[PDB]
Amino acid sequence: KVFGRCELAAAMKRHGLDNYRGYSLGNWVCAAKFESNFNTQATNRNTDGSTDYGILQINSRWWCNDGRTPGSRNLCNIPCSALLSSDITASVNCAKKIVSDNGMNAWVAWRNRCKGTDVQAWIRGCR
Amino acid sequence: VQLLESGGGLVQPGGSLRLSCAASGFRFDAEDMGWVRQAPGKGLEWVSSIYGPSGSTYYADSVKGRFTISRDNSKNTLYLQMNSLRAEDTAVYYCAKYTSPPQNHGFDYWGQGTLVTVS
Repeated sequence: KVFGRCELAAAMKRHGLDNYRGYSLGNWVCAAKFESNFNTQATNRNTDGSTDYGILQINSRWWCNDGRTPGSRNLCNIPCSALLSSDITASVNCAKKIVSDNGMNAWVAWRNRCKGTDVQAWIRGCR
Repeated sequence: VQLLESGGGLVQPGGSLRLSCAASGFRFDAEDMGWVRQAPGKGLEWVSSIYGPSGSTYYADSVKGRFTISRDNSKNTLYLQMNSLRAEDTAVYYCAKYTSPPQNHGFDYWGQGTLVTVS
């Protein structure tokens, strides 16, 4: 499922992400453009053996368990398979654990392509 | 922060090579690091990781038992001992680490890579 931009913004507002830990809603939406290109099914194998999964590319070394990862700490008590749903709740709840740990610097696409920029642009035009 | 790979070159099938990575600008003794490789024209594959003060090592299923990863913490150098090199191992091999764990994307910082050709 490829979310639309306002669609995703609005699924995010309904799940409590707006200004969560101070990060305005544009940050979360921008994070998903660059991590997953809005794709709930996105999976990338990483250079360290881990894999990221879903809309907010949640990492299988630290946060989700996938069975094939070295140093798996599974600090969201969740299978990576559960984060690949349309219906973004699983991914949002783990995103709240992560952001509460380094802030959104956990998301490399956010650090590199969203942080310090006009992030609300990503929700500008949505109701 | 510098990661300078060395010791890649031509080797015949069945042979061996040891890759070295000179690390500076950070506390080597502890940092998680690893080797990643890019074959032509595949994506970037993980090869091996060594984590923490523990030194707990790990390896891809394509290289278990053949390659050995090691820190020489007296010269702040990371070693990959490659044995029984086989055509499919031709790649650029890079030394990688994380810029700010815990993070996604795996290793986001890497050296220049050294070329290994098994023919």
